[PDB]
Amino acid sequence: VNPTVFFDIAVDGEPLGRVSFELFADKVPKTAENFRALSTGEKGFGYKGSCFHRIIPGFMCQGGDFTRHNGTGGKSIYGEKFEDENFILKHTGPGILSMANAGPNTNGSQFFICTAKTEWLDGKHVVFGKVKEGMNIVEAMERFGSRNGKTSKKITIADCGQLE
Amino acid sequence: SMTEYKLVVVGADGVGKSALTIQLIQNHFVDEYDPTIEDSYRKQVVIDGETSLLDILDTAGQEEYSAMRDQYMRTGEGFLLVFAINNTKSFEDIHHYREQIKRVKDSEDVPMVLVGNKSDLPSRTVDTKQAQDLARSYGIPFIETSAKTRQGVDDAFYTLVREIRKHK
Ligand SMILES: CCn1c(-c2cc(N3CCN(C)CC3)cnc2[C@H](C)OC)c2c3cc(ccc31)-c1csc(n1)C[C@H](NC(=O)[C@H]1C[C@@H]1C)C(=O)N1CCC[C@H](N1)C(=O)OCC(C)(C)C2
Ligand SMILES: Nc1nc2c(ncn2[C@@H]2O[C@H](COP(=O)(O)OP(=O)(O)NP(=O)(O)O)[C@@H](O)[C@H]2O)c(=O)[nH]1
Ligand SMILES: [Mg+2]
Repeated sequence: VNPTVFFDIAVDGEPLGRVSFELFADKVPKTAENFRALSTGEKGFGYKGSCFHRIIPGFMCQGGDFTRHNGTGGKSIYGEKFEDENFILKHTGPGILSMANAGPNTNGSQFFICTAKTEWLDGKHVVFGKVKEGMNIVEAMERFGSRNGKTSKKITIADCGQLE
Repeated sequence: SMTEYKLVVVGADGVGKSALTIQLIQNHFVDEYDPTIEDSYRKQVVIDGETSLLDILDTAGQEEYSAMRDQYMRTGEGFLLVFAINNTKSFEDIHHYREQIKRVKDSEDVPMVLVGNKSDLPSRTVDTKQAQDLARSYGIPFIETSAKTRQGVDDAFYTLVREIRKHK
């Protein structure tokens, strides 16, 4: 039974709304479990309080750097990085949740949510979840982005956790 | 009003394109890796007694998007071809960048400067003579740089401005 997690998103501190995600533990359990644990904060660190640092309309919203808060950091629950678990799942369209990386076997905590199909990322980024509720929140985040991804307001994960 | 020069910094991922540019613009050194999508900067400088406005385009090193370089190569007036002196692959990549610029601009005569960056590191795999010989075969200057120590940073950008001036 795949776990569900939520982000409550804020924009310059004002509430925007909740996005929830199904995590495909049935296909990518190690990668799903990393995102789950980081969403609950149960290791003493995680996504709460961190920003979506890169938003590119037409493509994706990227976030998850809770260690440096500048887009360069993050870490997994397994160590700073972990290997690509599999590439079974594809970037098929809006709402796909997939790991950011800096090349093979460099998954940390950064992730991205597709707002379109991004098939050229297939086989390079591990897909491990999908938006379940609140895709309209992700759509509304897009207008705070730009061509190179710089955001015009601070888009933050004000709260996050696991739904029962 | 001062002349504007459209400079473009190209080269394989991680060679220090951004570190060099941020050193020029902000006078400090980024030790963390923030892979570039695309960034643009402006700085006025004085070169050979003439005040010039530098418009710098700092480009992505991702090979995946090699097909999308054509538009900024068409627009750019001069190119820094950057490799890292401890990364023989990035040196090998230089040829592809130069050939791509020549093709897109349809000219044998495009202002370019070869930049061998990370000169501060002990782990050198590209001999200075190899780089120098390659530059001479291209007919372009070669500048050795460190974004970390600032060695050669101004020289690389200023030499490229000088190359554009000769071309115009
Ligand atoms: C050519 C200009 N460009 C473009 C690009 C590509 C297209 N098309 C390609 C597909 N065809 C079919 C249509 C045209 C059109 N328009 C642009 C942009 C809008 O032109 C300005 C991209 C891109 C990505 C990188 C560099 C330059 C880049 C890059 C630079 S590091 C990277 N990717 C991977 C990135 N690692 C990190 O952050 C590491 C540091 C952390 C730990 C990462 O895991 N993720 C998650 C997946 C998405 C990716 N970031 C990202 O941001 O993708 C941006 C996107 C727009 C999707 C692609
Ligand atoms: N020691 C040393 N490190 C350097 C130097 N130039 C860059 N670096 C380091 O090399 C890494 C990559 O640098 P960066 O400027 O991001 O390279 P890039 O060419 O812009 N990479 P991209 O193509 O992804 O945008 C960073 O850790 C940076 O600190 C240098 O001259 N010396
Ligand atoms: Mg860069």
